[PDB]
Amino acid sequence: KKLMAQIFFGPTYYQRLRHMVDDKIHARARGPMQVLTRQPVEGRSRDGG
Amino acid sequence: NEVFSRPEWMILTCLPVPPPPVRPSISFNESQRGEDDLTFKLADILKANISLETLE
DNA sequence: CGATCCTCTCGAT
RNA sequence: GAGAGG
Repeated sequence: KKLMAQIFFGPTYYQRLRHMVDDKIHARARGPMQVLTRQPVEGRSRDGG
Repeated sequence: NEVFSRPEWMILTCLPVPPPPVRPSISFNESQRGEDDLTFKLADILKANISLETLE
């Protein structure tokens, strides 16, 4: 069925930026602890909290 | 406070030596040391204290 | 003696 | 330390 509204449609130059979910997802349920503070480590790369 | 704080206690006669969990080691390469600044400074104060003990 | 938060990556000592 | 993200 036809849409009641007519849509503005045509080509537009789009850019694929870096920043992709899969490079950002992070989860921690216990893991490596810092030596001094005995607190979770920092950063996704180190399985941080 | 007669019990907890006296002004004679604001001057240091005996300095408390912190344990290793306060100033820990461990590096990136297991061939060299890797000490804490606090440890290096305490070694520095000792060098200064033995020097004073010698001279006296 | 203060000077947003949190998050990432990088290189170099 | 710099470069960045909201």
